[PDB]
Amino acid sequence: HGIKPVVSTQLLLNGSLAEEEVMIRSEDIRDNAKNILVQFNTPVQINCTRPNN
Amino acid sequence: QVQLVQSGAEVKKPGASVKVSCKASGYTFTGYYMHWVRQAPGQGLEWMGWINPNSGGTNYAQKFQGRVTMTRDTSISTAYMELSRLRSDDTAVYYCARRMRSQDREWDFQHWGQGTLVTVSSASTKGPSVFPLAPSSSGGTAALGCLVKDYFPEPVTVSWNSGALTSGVHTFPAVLQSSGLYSLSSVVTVPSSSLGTQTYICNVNHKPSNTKVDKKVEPKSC
Amino acid sequence: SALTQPASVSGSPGQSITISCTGTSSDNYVSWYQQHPGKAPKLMIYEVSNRPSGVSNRFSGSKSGNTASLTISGLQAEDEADYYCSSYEFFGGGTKVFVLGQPKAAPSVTLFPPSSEELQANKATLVCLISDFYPGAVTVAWKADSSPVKAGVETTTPSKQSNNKYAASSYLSLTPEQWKSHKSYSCQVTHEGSTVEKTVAPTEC
Ligand SMILES: *[C@@H]1O[C@H](CO)[C@@H](O[C@@H]2O[C@H](CO)[C@@H](O)[C@H](O)[C@H]2NC(C)=O)[C@H](O)[C@H]1NC(C)=O
Repeated sequence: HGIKPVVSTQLLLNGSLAEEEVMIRSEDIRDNAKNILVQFNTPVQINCTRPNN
Repeated sequence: QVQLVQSGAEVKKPGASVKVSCKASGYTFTGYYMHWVRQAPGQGLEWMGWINPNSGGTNYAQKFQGRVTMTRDTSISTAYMELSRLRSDDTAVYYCARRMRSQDREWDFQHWGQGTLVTVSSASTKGPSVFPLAPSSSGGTAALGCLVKDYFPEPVTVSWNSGALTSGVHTFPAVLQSSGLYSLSSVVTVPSSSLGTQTYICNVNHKPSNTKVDKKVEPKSC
Repeated sequence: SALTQPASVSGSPGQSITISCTGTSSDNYVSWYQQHPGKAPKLMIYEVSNRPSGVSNRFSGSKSGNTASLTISGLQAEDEADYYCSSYEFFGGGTKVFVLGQPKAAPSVTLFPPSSEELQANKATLVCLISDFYPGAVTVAWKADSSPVKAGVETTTPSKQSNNKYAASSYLSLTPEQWKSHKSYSCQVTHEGSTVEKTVAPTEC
């Protein structure tokens, strides 16, 4: 599908939402060294501006 | 030929902070996380946290959450471990470990450093308070000794009869106290038939305090 | 410290040995380290059974339910170190390997009272000297007189003697008001399961 290569950190922006409930995917949930990928079902809005002209 | 070189031994006062170095060589420094595991003297290993040399992101344990700060220098391939506000229990040997090259990653420490010994010692130079250990009445051959009590700093040399009595002499290692002072005990096994006609004196020498003391061990009353 | 390791495991040069590691839950990997005194631990077994290059095939690992075990067949004189089992970030209590003396013996305990000149000051220290025992595995307990006391006790980890045996020394700090109170005391030295006790009484003449 249409995958937008959005280079981000911490927050995943403009990504594909999960259907039904939110999903918690991890290679090893009992492992702290492996990152925890979270996928929302309802998108949250964030407005960023650079007021400097 | 993975080479891990840490810093030398450090000595800090309780409440200060110390930064521990860990130089890596023989592999790609920015491809492997760097862990930190300490071991209290006479105790077991304890994992503190891993640091990713790539981005610098760490993972401090909840026990040290808010005290340790792990940084790295990718130019020189050296990881750092700084512990703030040192307590009495922070005396330990601190290692920096690395994962296996093969077999997935992160939790099978194949490579370790030689270890860095940091210690918290709060004490002033104090002379020992030597006390005799009178024998009881088997012997045939009674046992008597001396108690080198409350002294700092080590080491103290204990001889019997100014060197004339060597057997059987057994000077035990000292024990560390909460006040920083040390305490040990030397004991000599001697025939009880000599009690009353032979002399037994323990020669305690404390060079850091310039205190030379000799205690007489008389057979206790009755 | 969710991983339980026995403090001492027994084995003879030539025969096999087994170190058990009991950890809760069953969904992980177990690793084993060998730490000689003065040196850093050494990865001996990873992922339950696999073994990194190049440690001898005499080391092997196993896991059944909530219990992982490390087996060393054909013990030598160089297999003398501390063994720890690992699970993710947690570690075990450690395991000491005792080889063979052969001389199997119990500790010779000598107990001393606080000196009379120490009682002139407001201090009191008990000297419980433990000599030539083997192997180096001793747990010291103090009763007052029979009620166990664990306050103010300083126990020594066994150190090797000149005759390849071990020695220890436990102390119990007291005050003159506490020293002249009870009628007796004890320094129960438990070694290899057997307890060697020496009587001490403040009834000074
Ligand atoms: C981004 O947020 C917008 C907010 O409107 C969502 O956009 C709508 O999604 C529905 C679902 O197909 C469409 O019918 C609308 O035309 C969309 N509107 C716009 C302006 O795009 C969108 O779902 C969100 N996208 C992501 C990836 O979170």
